[PDB]
Amino acid sequence: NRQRKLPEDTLAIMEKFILEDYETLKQKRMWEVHAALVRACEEAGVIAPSYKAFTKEVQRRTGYEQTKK
DNA sequence: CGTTGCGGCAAAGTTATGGGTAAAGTCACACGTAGTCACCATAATGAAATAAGATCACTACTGGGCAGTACCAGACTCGAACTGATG
Repeated sequence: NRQRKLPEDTLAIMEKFILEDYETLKQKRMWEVHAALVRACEEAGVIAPSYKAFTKEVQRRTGYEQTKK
């Protein structure tokens, strides 16, 4: 079952937050960025992904680009 | 007719994949990361020096005029004397 179980708006928001609040010149930890994402999701009325989902997708962005950013 | 092998049908069984939730791990807080030669071109004087220029001193060459001399008359001026009118 490769179908994504999260709603599309939840994806888009979490993509945006991983892009613009984690890979940034601050070296923020994953817990704080997840908390900010959850706060934004609760403002937007969408489903907030769990912390394990955040860590797993962050683990999908590893390599050169993230280490450089 | 009965038996036997074969094949369709539809649960049922097995892997796989992307989610959530408690719970075992993981690791930094322990004063500390910035810090230091090496590098060769450009401005930038200040000195070193210029290359020509400026003036002195001497040597030789060549224009060339001034104080003084001299004659041949022409012409005005006037001693000295002559001579005529006169009161």
